[PDB]
Amino acid sequence: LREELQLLQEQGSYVGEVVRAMDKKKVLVKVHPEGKFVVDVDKNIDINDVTPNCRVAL
Amino acid sequence: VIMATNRIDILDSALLRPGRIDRKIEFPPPNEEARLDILKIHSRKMNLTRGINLRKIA
Amino acid sequence: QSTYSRQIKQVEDDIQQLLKKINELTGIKESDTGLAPPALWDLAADKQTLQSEQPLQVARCTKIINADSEDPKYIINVKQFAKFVVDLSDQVAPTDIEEGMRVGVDRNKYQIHIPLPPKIDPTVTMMQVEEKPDVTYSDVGGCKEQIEKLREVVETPLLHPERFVNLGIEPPKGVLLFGPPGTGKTLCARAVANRTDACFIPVIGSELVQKYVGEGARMVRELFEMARTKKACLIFFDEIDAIGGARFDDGAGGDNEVQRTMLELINQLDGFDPRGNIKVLMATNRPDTLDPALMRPGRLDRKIEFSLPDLEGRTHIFKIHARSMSVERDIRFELLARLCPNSTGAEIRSVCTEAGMFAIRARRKIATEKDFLEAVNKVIKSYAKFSATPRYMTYN
Amino acid sequence: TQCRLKLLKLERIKDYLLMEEEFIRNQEQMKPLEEKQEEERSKVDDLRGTPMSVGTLEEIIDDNHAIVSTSVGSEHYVSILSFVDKDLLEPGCSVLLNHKVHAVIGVLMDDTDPLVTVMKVEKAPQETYADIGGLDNQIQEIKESVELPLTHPEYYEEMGIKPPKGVILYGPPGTGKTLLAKAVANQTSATFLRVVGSELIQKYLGDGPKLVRELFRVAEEHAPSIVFIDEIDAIGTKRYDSNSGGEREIQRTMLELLNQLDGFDSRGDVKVIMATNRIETLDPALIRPGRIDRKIEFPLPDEKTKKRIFQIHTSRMTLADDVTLDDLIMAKDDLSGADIKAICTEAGLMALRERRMKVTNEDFKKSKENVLYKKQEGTPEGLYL
Amino acid sequence: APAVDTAEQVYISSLALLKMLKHGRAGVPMEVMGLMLGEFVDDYTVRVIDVFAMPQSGTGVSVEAVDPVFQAKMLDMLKQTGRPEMVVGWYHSHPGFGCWLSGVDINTQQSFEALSERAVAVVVDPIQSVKGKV
Repeated sequence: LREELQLLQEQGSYVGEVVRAMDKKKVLVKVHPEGKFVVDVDKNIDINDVTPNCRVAL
Repeated sequence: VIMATNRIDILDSALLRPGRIDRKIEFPPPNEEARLDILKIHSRKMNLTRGINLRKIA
Repeated sequence: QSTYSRQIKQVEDDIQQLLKKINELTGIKESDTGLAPPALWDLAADKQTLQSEQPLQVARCTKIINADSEDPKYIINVKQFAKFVVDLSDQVAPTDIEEGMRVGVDRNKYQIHIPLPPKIDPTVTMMQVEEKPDVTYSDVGGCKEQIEKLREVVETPLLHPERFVNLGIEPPKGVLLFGPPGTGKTLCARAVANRTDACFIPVIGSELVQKYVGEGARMVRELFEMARTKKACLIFFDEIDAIGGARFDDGAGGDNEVQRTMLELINQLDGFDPRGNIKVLMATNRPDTLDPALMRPGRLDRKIEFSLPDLEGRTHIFKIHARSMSVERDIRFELLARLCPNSTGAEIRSVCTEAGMFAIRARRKIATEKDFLEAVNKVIKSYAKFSATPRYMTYN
Repeated sequence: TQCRLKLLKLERIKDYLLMEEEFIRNQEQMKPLEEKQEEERSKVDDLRGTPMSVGTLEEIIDDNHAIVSTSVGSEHYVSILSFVDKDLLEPGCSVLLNHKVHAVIGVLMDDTDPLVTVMKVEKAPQETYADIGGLDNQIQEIKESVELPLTHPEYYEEMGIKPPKGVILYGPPGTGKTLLAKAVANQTSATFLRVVGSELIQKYLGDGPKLVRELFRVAEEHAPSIVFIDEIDAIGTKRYDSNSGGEREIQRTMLELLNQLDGFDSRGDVKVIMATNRIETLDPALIRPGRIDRKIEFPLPDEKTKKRIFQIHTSRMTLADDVTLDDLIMAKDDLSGADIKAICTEAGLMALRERRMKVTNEDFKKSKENVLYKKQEGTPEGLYL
Repeated sequence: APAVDTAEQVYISSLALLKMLKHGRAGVPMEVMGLMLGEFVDDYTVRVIDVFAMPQSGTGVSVEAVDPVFQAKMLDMLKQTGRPEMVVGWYHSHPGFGCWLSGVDINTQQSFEALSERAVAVVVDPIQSVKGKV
């Protein structure tokens, strides 16, 4: 609980959607009302790990 | 694409076309057998009293 | 071939699956697109991040209002669609910020950093104007009288307004193009545009009418204003039976849509200020199917005749079409022209081309006289017949 | 069967070797890439600033600016600085902007239209060429008219003047007008965009002139190209309302076509292929040449042609070598492609009822007498007419 | 220089910590800044005793806010009380920017550095002082 004080702060977390994955090693996610954003591949994904029309957690 | 309709005179000739339609399935208008079957299934949930015959209704 | 098609179907399926994995996997493999010349630019780029004048936001100046108290006030519309009032540019001229002009304004301070090239005020008018090619007189059949009037009316006053002053009239505000279709009117129109060095802006009437009427009104006004900025121009309204059709309004039909768009155009024709040396050119089947209401004859000026080729008349077009083309012939231009009935120019032009397609069939590579003879007989029948509605009963 | 099989087995195996060899390259094998490119990526991502906010690059100004419209909702006049060149950016594409302060970092990615995705369907006919025989003369013509000016420039250049700009495929269905468009498109491999005519008249008004101009304009950008307009009879036939039927709707769509094909706006060596089952609905101005060029007419199948038309349908099913073709020519003739499809379907239908899972001559024969009668019956017989 | 610049682990007292959080909070989105009074011992120990603040503005941190006049003025008060404090560094609050040092904030830090070689720069988040994590 003491530690939870520190843990809760972030800049939020969303549910987005992958319109398409891209073979450029960056991935295009569109947050539901807000425009498109290109972000890099993470450790937790690459491009065989995200494929078109996948709603995702962000 | 399976189609359903109430009557055969509210259709297009294009749908009625034999080369587009693999099978054609004919239903008569409401019959006594069908009505007996529906009344019986519902009577299990309904209450009854002595001297009811579903056959006269059908 | 039923058993043979399955084998082939399976073999492709397997090879195709494997491909999906290879493509995804390879990628660009953590490379940089910029390469070596952008490295110096990265350092600049960082300085800009610190800076408040970058990034600029594009906007447009909507309206000029003075109640000045710093330096001249303008109301701009931001593209988040909040109106903000900004002030005269940090060092650039006031003569570069105008009504209907684009301006770059700061994202963080909202004052005009630099003005930008004008116009982005309508969305729709920008869409409606399309690409422009040039085709020359060589390619367009005939040197006839019907061809000659198009030049004299359009080319001469715009090229030299001096001639038109000498006579003692103004260069036409309006100009009317008429003649039935399939005669190369658009083709001729492209051809005078190059000579005159007068820019032609093509426009489609079908875009103008829309479900809710009012869009077409703002579009038409905005369109005149743009053209007005251009000097010695033509606004050529092609294929219009909206701004081109019958005068009548049903009052529950698509006819409402036509009538608003026409009505603004009448206001534009006269102008808020007159339009000496500005031509709008309008194409109609004939001037009797055009409004007596949109046609207010002094302004429209000359009506340029184009008419359906005659038997003599088609003899003339056919030499131009043939000569332009590369063809080896023995038979003559007049014979084949008389061979055709009175119908349209378009069948007779297609003969010249069809003789080339028969050459590939024939197993030549260029035409011959026999291909030519074959082309008249099929072409006259084909295009004319097997068309048109089989009713003219119960219409308005 | 056995002759094919050794090569088939080898092709699948050659492809396996190809897949497996990729894995060793990405994981272990490096020589120019090394640890070095990994670091180049990290270094570029951190300077570049993740998240990158998408923009679209409309045009580039050579002075170190570009005009970008950010996809969030409000547009920005950015600088072209940081990991890209003016020429490296390309028009009508999606670009990366630094999130903190927008300068255009660069183009990795391309932007596809929303429109094109729906329209598009893949090129290849399900009936292989030289087995859409039957009016075999006619099949050749389309290959000459749409496919050839794009495939072979030699004849055109010597011939001179304007090339073709379309074909119109018309006449009774079943003579395979769709299969033909797909063949030429397959061969050239020109982007095949496909729209049904009924999309031209929908509830909203002016959607017809709108869709058709956008479709063409998109074909010119993705050029060379084949636009297929499938079954343009609907224009008059359909109405969701009074405004959607009637003259305004019919004219606007026809008028748009005329300007688009040869008129001022023109088109490139992009061809339009039109399928229509009725040129009664279609005008003399879209049956006019030089925005259609050669028109292809299919007539009713002839007695000899009908046997070749029947073979195609039989090839999609199971291959017959026990159907008597004469009985079909004798019973009905100077009836459509659609009638030969009608004999075939009914045979399949009777076999289905037994749970017979083949068609044979017997299924064709039994069904054939009812189908001929049925053809006449399709059009009203009333009470007794 | 790598041969004499080391980081300054800051010991922040109750009087400074509370002061900074409150001042930023009320001003929002107007940003507040100031000089920090403290003492310097070690070659790395700075205790931040107390703070006073510089002019708030609606653009926030700027060059205009920083003048030697305010500082010089303060120092005269320090003599009069008989407080000894030298200037340890400077502070600011960014509700309108993140913890990253804004382009105007670096400019302001450079001037302050000329006066005290050992100078520290602090981001305060007034907004976060509302919640239970700061």
